[PDB]
Amino acid sequence: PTFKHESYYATVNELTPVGTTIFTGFSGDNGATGPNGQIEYVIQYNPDDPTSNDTFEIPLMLTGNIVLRKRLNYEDKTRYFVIIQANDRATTTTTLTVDVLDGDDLGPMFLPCVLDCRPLTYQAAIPELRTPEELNPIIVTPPIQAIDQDRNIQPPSDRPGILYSILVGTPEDYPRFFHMHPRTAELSLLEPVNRDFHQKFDLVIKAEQDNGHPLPAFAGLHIEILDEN
Ligand SMILES: [Ca+2]
Ligand SMILES: [Ca+2]
Ligand SMILES: [Ca+2]
Repeated sequence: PTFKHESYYATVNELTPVGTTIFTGFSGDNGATGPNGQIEYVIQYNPDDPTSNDTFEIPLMLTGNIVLRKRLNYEDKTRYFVIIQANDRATTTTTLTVDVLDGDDLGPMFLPCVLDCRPLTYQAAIPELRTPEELNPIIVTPPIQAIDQDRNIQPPSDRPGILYSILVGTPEDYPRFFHMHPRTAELSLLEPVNRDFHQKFDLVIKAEQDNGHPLPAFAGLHIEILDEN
């Protein structure tokens, strides 16, 4: 018997449940062969990839459909090589390469991340007794920014947006003075500040995915009110 292509390829999102049929590429005589309906397919141990035959399974020898037996993880292993035996009841093998696709199992992280990430506290300073027109937008060091820890969601159209907010802060009148744009994390002064009533603000900034699976990250934001001096 003789496989019809030199190689076969398949892709699988890591969120794919066990039980799912993940390859059907032998359908329509595309497997190994006048076809007789007597060629049966089996998965084999691969010295090069010992886990591969534990992870994939062929329930129906005649059909050759590969089903997923164990969960996958894009963040751990991204490529498998499955050896498929094809015997006639009247042997050859081929190699299926299964690539794992990145699924949405992680939320954002604030930048810069320095290894996981150390606690990040952003810095901003506000001169007292000046108008918002003079100061806006407030410069933050380093610039507030978060990215999805899922580094390779495909296509990009599937990628979630990121929403930024102020979860909490002290003193608690921060919302009088500060607004954060949900989509740009831009920070605006709303009113002038007098240092004799307000010296500093410690806020917790939140980044969440906008796709119903928030998985939020958090980061500090320390704002000093600078003395007119
Ligand atoms: Ca994963
Ligand atoms: Ca992922
Ligand atoms: Ca994600």
